Amino acid sequence: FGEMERDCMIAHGAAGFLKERLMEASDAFRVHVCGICGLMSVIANLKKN
Amino acid sequence: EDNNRIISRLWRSFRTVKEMAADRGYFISQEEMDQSLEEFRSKICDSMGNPQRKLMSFLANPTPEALEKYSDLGTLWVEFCDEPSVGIKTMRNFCLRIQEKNFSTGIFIYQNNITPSANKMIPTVSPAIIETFQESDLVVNITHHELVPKHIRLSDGEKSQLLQRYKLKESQLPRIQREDPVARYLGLKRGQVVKIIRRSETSGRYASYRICL
Amino acid sequence: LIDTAVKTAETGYIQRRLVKALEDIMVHYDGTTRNSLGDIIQFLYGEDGLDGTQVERQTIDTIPGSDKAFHKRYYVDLMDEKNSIKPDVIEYAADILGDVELQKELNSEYEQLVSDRKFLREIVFVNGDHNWPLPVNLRRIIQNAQQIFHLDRAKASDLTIPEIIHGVRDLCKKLFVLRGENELIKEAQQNATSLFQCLVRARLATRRILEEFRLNRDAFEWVLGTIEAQFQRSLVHPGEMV
Amino acid sequence: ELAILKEERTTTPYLTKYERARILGTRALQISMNAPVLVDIEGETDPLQIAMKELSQRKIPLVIRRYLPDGSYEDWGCDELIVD
Ligand SMILES: [Zn+2]
Repeated sequence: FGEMERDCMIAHGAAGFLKERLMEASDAFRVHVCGICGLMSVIANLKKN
Repeated sequence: EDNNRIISRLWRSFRTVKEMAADRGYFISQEEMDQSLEEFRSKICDSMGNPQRKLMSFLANPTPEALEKYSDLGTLWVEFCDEPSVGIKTMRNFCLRIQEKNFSTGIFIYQNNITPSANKMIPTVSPAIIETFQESDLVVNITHHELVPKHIRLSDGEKSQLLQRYKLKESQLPRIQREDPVARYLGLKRGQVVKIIRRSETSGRYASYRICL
Repeated sequence: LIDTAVKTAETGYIQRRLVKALEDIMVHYDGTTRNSLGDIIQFLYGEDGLDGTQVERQTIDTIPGSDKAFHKRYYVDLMDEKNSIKPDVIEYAADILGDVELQKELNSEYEQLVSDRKFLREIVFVNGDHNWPLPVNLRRIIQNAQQIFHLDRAKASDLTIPEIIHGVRDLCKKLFVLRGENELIKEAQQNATSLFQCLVRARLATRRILEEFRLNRDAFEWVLGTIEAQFQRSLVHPGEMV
Repeated sequence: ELAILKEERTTTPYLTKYERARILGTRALQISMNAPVLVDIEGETDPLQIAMKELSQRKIPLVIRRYLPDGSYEDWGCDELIVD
């Protein structure tokens, strides 16, 4: 999905289709970040909450 | 012979200086503007047929309308220099001459070049404003040219109204430079917005503003 | 084959530079064409607010022609019989010759058209090329108004002149590109549409309505409404990465 | 704080194509996950057809919030924007 096709889907204006093509249909990921320091260095554990 | 071309250059330069002094808001009577050439040769050249620059200086007072619309406008002093390579000498004495009568703006036309050590002698004449120009520049009035449209400097408020209509800050406008011939033709300073009225072939008349630095 | 092998990639890289240069210039909700951080590039998009797919080449009748033919086309004189509107095209042709009340109107309108002539001829289109892209196709609306209402013939009209002059004059001011009631918005609204007003005033003048198009009343109203509707449909859309 | 009242609104009153697009999309997405439909449901079952059928007769309850450039905005009801 080259940069030029990105430029075309910007020319049409479908922002949701782009946000889809570059997320769900490829590689989505989740990161827990802090709010004071602002880094992806949060040590998280879920089933213990 | 070679006399008439020099005399013609000096004449055109003087006329352009007067029109420049007319668009900035001051007052020049029509007996001075419509000067023909025999008056110039008869009243400027010596019996040898050679000029005296010290007989071309003059003072200028503002009109009432321009005094009302633009408040920070004093008087104008125009003096053509005498020496060719303007160094520290003529610059210093000229600065004293402006610091003497306490007038507000002076125009020091040079001929060939100005020395840099004297080019530092311009922030030393405050609160006045000395503005330098070369002579070989003002032979042609750039405003009668086809492309260049009208530039109209604004007042203090109207600017505030313009910044209210678009909800802006003074840094987010198209800019013009402090050294750009149609920006010193009007004598701009940092924070003054010139209005431009360009022609357009999709709506005829298009008004576009532009700020200085 | 060699030249073909050479230039295409050059043009491609050139296009990449252009696109990577111009890819954040938007049209915000009031006509400004700002970049990513507010440097107003164009104060009003395209100088007129129109789109790009909506304009068509049209002719502006006023510019070309000689003064005698222009006068023969637009001038009206109710006093003298020979140079007035024909009698067999209007029913009310007996209640006309003599009332200055209306020769006033006609004189003022003709002076306005002279102002448009000198304006467009001197300042803008210097060479005089009378063919330029503009919105709203007028002639199609005209002959559509002729077909839908059968208005052909052989018949006299019933349209009054004050509805004509006051109709066009009250139309030319309902064409909104910028709204609000501040003075700057009003002047911008005045300049944004001037060539188009010269077009409408150039087409729908009186003799070219009662002596060439031969409309009536209902069709006239339908036409003004149509012009308003289409002009309101042919504007740019805020949110358009131009 | 930055809103504009219901007399000073100065944006165009015509439903643009992008707005129409997102209204149809979102309303269809709501009609799909079992939401109350506000017209007479008859001979069409596709959610997009139902959404357009609602937009034709003007019954869609949503609020357009047009963000002006510098930070303010305006609030229009989807049942007063003149659908072309
Ligand atoms: Zn932390």
